[PDB]
Amino acid sequence: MEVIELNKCTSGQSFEVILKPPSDPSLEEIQKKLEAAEERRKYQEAELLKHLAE
Amino acid sequence: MRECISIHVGQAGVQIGNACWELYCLEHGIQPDGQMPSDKTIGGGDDSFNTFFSETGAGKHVPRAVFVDLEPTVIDEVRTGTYRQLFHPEQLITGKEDAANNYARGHYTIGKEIIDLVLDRIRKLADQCTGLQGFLVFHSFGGGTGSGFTSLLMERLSVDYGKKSKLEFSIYPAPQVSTAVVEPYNSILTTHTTLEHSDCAFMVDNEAIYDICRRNLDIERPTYTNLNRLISQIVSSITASLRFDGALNVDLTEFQTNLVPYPRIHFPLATYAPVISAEKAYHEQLSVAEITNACFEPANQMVKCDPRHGKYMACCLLYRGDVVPKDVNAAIATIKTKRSIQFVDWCPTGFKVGINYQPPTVVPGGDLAKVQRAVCMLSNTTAIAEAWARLDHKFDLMYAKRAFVHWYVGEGMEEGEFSEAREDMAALEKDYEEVGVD
Amino acid sequence: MREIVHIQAGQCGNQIGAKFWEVISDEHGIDPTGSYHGDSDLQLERINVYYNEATGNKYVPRAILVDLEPGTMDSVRSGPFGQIFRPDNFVFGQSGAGNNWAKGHYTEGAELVDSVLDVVRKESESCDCLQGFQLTHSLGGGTGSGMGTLLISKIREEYPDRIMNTFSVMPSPKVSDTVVEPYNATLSVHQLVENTDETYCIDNEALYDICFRTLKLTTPTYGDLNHLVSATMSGVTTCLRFPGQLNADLRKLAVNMVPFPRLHFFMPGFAPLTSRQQYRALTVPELTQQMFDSKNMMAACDPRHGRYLTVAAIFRGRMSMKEVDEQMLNVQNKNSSYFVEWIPNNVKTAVCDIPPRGLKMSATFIGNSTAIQELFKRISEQFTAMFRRKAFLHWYTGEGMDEMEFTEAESNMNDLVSEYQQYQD
Amino acid sequence: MYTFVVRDENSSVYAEVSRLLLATGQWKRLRKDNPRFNLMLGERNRLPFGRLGHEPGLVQLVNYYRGADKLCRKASLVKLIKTSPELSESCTWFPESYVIYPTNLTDEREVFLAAYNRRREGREGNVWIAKSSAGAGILISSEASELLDFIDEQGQVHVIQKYLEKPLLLEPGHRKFDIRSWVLVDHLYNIYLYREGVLRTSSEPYNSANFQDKTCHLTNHCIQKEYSKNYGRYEEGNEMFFEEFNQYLMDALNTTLENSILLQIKHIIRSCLMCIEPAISTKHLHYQSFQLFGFDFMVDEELKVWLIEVNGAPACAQKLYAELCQGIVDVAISSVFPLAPTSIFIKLHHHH
Ligand SMILES: Nc1nc2c(ncn2[C@@H]2O[C@H](COP(=O)(O)OP(=O)(O)OP(=O)(O)O)[C@@H](O)[C@H]2O)c(=O)[nH]1
Ligand SMILES: Nc1ncnc2c1ncn2[C@@H]1O[C@H](COP(=O)(O)OP(=O)(O)CP(=O)(O)O)[C@@H](O)[C@H]1O
Ligand SMILES: Nc1nc2c(ncn2[C@@H]2O[C@H](COP(=O)(O)OP(=O)(O)O)[C@@H](O)[C@H]2O)c(=O)[nH]1
Ligand SMILES: O=C(NCCN1CCCC1=O)Nc1ccccc1
Ligand SMILES: [Ca+2]
Ligand SMILES: [Ca+2]
Ligand SMILES: [Ca+2]
Ligand SMILES: [Mg+2]
Ligand SMILES: [Mg+2]
Ligand SMILES: [Mg+2]
Repeated sequence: MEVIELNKCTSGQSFEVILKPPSDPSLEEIQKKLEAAEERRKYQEAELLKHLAE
Repeated sequence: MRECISIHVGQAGVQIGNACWELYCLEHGIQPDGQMPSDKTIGGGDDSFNTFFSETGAGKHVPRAVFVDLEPTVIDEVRTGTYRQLFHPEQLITGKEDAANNYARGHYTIGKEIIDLVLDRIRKLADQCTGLQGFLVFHSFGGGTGSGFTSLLMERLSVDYGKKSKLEFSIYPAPQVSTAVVEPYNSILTTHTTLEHSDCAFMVDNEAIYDICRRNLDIERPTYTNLNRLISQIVSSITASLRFDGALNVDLTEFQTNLVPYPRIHFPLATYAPVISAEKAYHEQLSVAEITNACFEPANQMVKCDPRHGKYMACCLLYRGDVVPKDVNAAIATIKTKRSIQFVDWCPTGFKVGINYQPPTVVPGGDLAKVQRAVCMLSNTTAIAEAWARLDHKFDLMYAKRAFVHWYVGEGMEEGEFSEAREDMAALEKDYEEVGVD
Repeated sequence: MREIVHIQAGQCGNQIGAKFWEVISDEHGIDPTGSYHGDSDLQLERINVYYNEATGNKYVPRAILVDLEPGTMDSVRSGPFGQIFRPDNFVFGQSGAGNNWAKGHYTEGAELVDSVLDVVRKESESCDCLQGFQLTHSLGGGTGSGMGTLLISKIREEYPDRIMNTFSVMPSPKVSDTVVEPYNATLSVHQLVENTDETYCIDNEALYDICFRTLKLTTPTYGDLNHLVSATMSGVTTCLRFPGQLNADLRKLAVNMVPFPRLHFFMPGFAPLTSRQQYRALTVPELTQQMFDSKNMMAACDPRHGRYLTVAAIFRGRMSMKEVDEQMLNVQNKNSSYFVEWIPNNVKTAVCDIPPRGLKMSATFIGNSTAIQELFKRISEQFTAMFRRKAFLHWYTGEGMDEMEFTEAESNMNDLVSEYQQYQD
Repeated sequence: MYTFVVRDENSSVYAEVSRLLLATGQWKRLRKDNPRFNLMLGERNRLPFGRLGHEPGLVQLVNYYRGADKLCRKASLVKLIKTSPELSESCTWFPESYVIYPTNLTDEREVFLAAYNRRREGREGNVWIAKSSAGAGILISSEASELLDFIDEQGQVHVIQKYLEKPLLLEPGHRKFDIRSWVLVDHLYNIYLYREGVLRTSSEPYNSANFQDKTCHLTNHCIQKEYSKNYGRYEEGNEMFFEEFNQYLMDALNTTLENSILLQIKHIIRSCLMCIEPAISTKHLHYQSFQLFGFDFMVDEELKVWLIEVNGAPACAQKLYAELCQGIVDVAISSVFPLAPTSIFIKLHHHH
């Protein structure tokens, strides 16, 4: 039951108590993912307009 | 002094952000028009509260915050609310139609078109920071904006602010206050893409905030106001170390050092006490031991689960009010003798304690009563993996039939991203069991 | 400012559409002249979802009236609330459709559709943010069925990423004008399967049986049937016309109700349904028990023959929300065998403070049930009974159609029934 | 109308409890994967406790205490007794035991040999028994070399505890036996003891000079009905119920079952359950727990009771299924979900 690193200031204090010792995607790659999904929407909508033209 | 920028995404992030900044002002003595009498340095100064507020020549204290919602109804409340004067229009960004509770809609269809705008506004705040620590991001799991747009914002922030820390405050979905059936989908989708980008995430289960309102505050049918005012008390307790003089959790880096030994397991459980109904005739003020012991009761955890059947990796006691270190250690002694607190062998069995003498500030007219001492415990327990299990199970039920998947594929998302995100969660649950169970 | 464009086509569509605007105009405090005279701010909070605001504070329904003969729309204009509709929004021909899908979809209707899209485009071009469209029509006639679906086909082509919603009156031999109604309905169902996101199925037999057995109306009329439709249409659109966060817009509604693109046909319901013992107060448990009774449902499909994929309940009136939650959970926890277990929390509930005109508190029921396949099964049998002898086909071949097109619509709806069948197990 | 699910088709006890629930007309059984249930009769292994208590409006109840495995596992019980101050290493009613890991994998190998060598020098009886939870697989030997080598041949953890060389023998027969007690702990943590117990007796005369033939040493119902040639000789199915055992203790020993054995049994039950109450109690938990336990005891010629093991998913005597299962519905299930005596239990009051 040890206390360590007691820090005291005007608005309080802090300390540690021990009971027992122990034993990313680039900007390019993010733009591709976004444009790839935008392209899949474009293709799906194209097939719908193609369907409606028939 | 180092600055902290807060970002509020979606309806949940914005309404919770509203309640927190309302509280931050009452705690620092900042009036709704931004004026702060106690601040003697007019339009400047590197004080502890200046991590969350900048200053203008007129002496206005402006929250270092950005609000983002793909629909303008929720943010218009801020534009015409009590603290409409605190913010300038640049800080409030609103689209015209939301993500329809569709992760893919918030991340891809709509997110692609507005991301560059949010980052620009965010960069404007960064340009006032002489030493930016990082970001605190408020958002929900279930919403299409909070889940879908947040994950994209986090990915870009890691590219623009590589060395900066990023913490989260995430709302875990609860059916009692949810009418979206696909929230398990969005939650697991946004946890997959954000896991490698978030340094520390405090989850709040609406189910837990809900019962605490009915049980402790005797609120028969809690509203978002009731929930958010209580949530902002916890958030206030967590962020106090950044806004006040002190030596524990003084910058965002310390949150990861003190709470996250392994990166993927970065979801500390929060437990708060006491919560007392202001409508009470008059309550008997609890002691240090009593509020400390309450930190090991499931009934006041932000996420319902059983820490007795997990293993602790870290533990922080944040006290506010009449509390001296002598009382903390005495209470801790009597809890080890009566409580099941199993630490991992590769971590010391101890507690970090911070004490701020100013007791909790309550919103005048709110539901919470003024108390002389409160505590918020931040502990990293494997027990919180129960929440991932619950959520993953619901995911499995719907996805087994591909129910609702067409709404996501229809917004340009590939079906394979579902299974990809689900396997990540299966690994996350696995990491937890490897650390806690024998 | 999420605007919805309303379109009513044909006889049935315009008479139900008329009563619908009559009912909600009263709930928003709008008089027949478009002037507001309500007493609550909640009445105008979401007023721009169905009404445009003109000079002098006038509110004009955002509705387009379509028909291939003038008759019905002359009654609307001379009706009580007729003066409220935008005169330019009356689009009508003179030949009629002779209860003929081919005339509404290919010949007579094809001649008039473009001019209807000129008005549709005009109303949409003045929307701050267009949610989507709602169409009221019958499937058993010629105009609302044939031209109605032709309009949906051409509206999707111009607004592909908006929500398309329909209130579709399905025909029944027990309440029938002509014997070709199964032909017209089978041709439209395929259109709706492809080109709508939400279709509220309304079986005229359910309306008649309710008026007869429940409401104790000796000799029901189309007007009595339309009174129910009005009240039901007002209920299902409560989410859209008042402050709320549950199913607030059409897309969010679809996202929560349509787990599969083609299975988007809903069974509506309404409680209370009392004959004139009408002044008795109705309790929350009663309101909930009735709302789920098949006799209170308007698709003439027994829900106890299928399973619910999703359910959206709306409670209107000042009541105990705590007591609403318990009764809802009680019905789910008392009959969980009729709800699929692979959609967690597939039953949602919403509350509204403003009750309908003349009720302390009511409840509207939107169910996406696999039992709806019985409706398409009845229509398919009636179709095949005549088509196997090619009976009455000359009406359609004479308009240019071929027998093949009938065989395909027949095969399409059988597929639809088979799709509902696999999810029932 | 309450709702419950069945996730353990192999449970004979809860197959009867479910049969009784449906017989009341007020409990509706749902599919084993429907979450909208009031009661769960869960599986034995990997019961998803984390998914309980999260359904709005449903008070949910399960038939297992999360964490009770600490008591119903051979090694777990040993570690629990030696580490729990409430039980202490000097526990007088639990045979001296040790946890021994096979050498192909903490471990108490040397601690065992130390105590073993002391008995070897002190001329005292030095006969131990090696057993494990992964058994039908038991070895009784007086040589430590054979007990340790037997565990290394296995790939799971075993326990070596002192073999009761002076067990109480019944007459006629000169035969060893054991006692099975059924205990039920409700959601409030009341410890109820079933008034009816059973004695699974050995149909073979106890032999102290031959631990190889494990027919007169092991009193397991399956071993006697398979390798014992006198099965069913003295009592039906090698099962002597309390009414007969009490008459024997009076005609032979001039004592009663209550005084000589039952007081000790009740004491051991409290100390075990009370010990772990702070760890498994569901008093302030989002769901509720109750469980039925099967305690196994030994009686020596000195009329001293020793704890053998605790079974978390025990079975019941064929003759007592009706009475016991019905009781479970009264104190454990209906107490939480009431319907629209002379209790068959004995409450063991204690300080929570
Ligand atoms: N605690 C709390 N939870 C909220 C609040 N608002 C919404 N939620 C929760 O958030 C989830 C829905 O996500 P939202 O934030 O409303 O959705 P969104 O971020 O606006 O994204 P959209 O789909 O575009 O509307 C539900 O589970 C709600 O319970 C709030 O103000 N406080
Ligand atoms: N230390 C000891 N002294 C004397 N006998 C012992 C003993 N340990 C075990 N036994 C004998 O073994 C039998 C119980 O074995 P044990 O309970 O360890 O195996 P098991 O758990 O597979 C049977 P069950 O679980 O059904 O009670 C008893 O009949 C007892 O006679
Ligand atoms: N509920 C209801 N159904 C109607 C009404 N008028 C016609 N119908 C039904 O609609 C079908 C006929 O379609 P109708 O609208 O008259 O043809 P249209 O004018 O060419 O579109 C028949 O099945 C009728 O039973 C009405 O006012 N109310
Ligand atoms: O106009 C007529 N038939 C048009 C074709 N049809 C027949 C079925 C419905 C329909 O549209 N018939 C007619 C009848 C009386 C007087 C003058 C003419
Ligand atoms: Ca200053
Ligand atoms: Ca990073
Ligand atoms: Ca012509
Ligand atoms: Mg939103
Ligand atoms: Mg007609
Ligand atoms: Mg066993």
